[PDB]
Amino acid sequence: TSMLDEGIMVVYKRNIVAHTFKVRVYQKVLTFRRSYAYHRTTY
Amino acid sequence: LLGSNTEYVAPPMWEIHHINSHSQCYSSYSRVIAGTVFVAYHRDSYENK
Ligand SMILES: *[C@@H]1O[C@H](CO)[C@@H](O)[C@H](O)[C@H]1NC(C)=O
Repeated sequence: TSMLDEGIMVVYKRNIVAHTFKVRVYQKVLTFRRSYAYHRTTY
Repeated sequence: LLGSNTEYVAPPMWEIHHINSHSQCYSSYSRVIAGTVFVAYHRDSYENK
């Protein structure tokens, strides 16, 4: 007593590259130096 | 408007014990450096409430 579909395949990832976008940051920088004064040698 | 030093400091151990047994802190920090002790108060001229 003697005695399989075929096709075309496209595979896809889950994508992991996190989304970039630029951001504008507005801010001010106040700096306070302080000094002493005697003769000609500022401390 | 002028400067703004801000330093972060560990309480004294007697105060640690107060904090976590009463849920409250004293309105004064004191640390000795070199000779004398220094001390800060919350609003100016305040007491040790
Ligand atoms: C504040 O009170 C605590 C205990 O009541 C005391 O140990 C501390 O030295 C006081 N701080 C002062 C008087 O600056």
